[PDB]
Amino acid sequence: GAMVMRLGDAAELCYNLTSSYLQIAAESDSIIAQTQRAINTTKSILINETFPKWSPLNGEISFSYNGGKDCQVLLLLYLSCLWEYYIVFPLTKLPTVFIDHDDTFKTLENFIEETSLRYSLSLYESDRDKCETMAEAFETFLQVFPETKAIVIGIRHTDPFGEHLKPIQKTAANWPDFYRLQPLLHWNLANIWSFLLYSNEPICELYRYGFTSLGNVEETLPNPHLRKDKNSTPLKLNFEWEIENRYKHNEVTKAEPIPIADEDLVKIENLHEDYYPGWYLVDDKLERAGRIKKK
Ligand SMILES: OC[C@H]1O[C@@H](O)[C@H](O)[C@@H](O)[C@@H]1O
Ligand SMILES: [Cl-]
Repeated sequence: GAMVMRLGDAAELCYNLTSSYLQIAAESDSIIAQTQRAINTTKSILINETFPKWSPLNGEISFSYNGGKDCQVLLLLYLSCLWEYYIVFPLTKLPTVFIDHDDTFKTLENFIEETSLRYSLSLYESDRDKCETMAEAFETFLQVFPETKAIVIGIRHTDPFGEHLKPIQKTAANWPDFYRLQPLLHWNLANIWSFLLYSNEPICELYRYGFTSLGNVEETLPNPHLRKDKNSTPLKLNFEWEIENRYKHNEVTKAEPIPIADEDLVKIENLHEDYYPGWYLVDDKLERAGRIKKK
């Protein structure tokens, strides 16, 4: 039982849940309203600024997907926009690129594979056993796919190296030559959680265990700001409505969380502490707080 959707069905599903999110009744000072505004900006970037210039069909656009929450939100919106642009289906699998590393969480590896099957992506993975820079990995990716003109990148202004980015932007001089398409820059952490929880799509289950940012296995811990302690003020949930009223699937689109990898549960159990899930954090400045101390 691996949930598989043909690409067209996946795109239609994402259009429907995104449209449904946009129809949520919310007050003007709410996280949900702000997320609706962020969705509309993302849609404009893709439908108005991107697709008229580069084809998402003929190989001109590839999607950089690393299984994390930002990439996942962006993929859902990208699929929604493919449906909206072309219908509102000419493609069997969507070209996707993952830069793999030897210190990636096993649960994240599993999730990338699961989601590649779920959304009928055509996954290319760089070689995790090659010692090389990201630019080098993409240079090899361009040699395999020389038709690529632009790459969709799930990154936010609050992320490291996010400050001086724009929605459409050529790569650095030491990269292969393509346009970076960066339609998620204006999203905040709270918007990410709101949309992702409402979508009722499977997400990387590490977030459920207190992780807020998935760095590498050696550095990354559950966020200490989410550690449960009788002597700390309990944390309040900002996404109760989204969870309780999350998008209802049909028979063609049913979903289930996949449990974390055994090796990751062992690492979590060894901490002898419990954490609120990642969506109890909404402060962007503390997103990467869960880290091993280094000099
Ligand atoms: O304007 C950005 C891009 O738009 C595309 O439709 C053109 O074919 C490219 O030559 C150009 O770089
Ligand atoms: Cl993350």
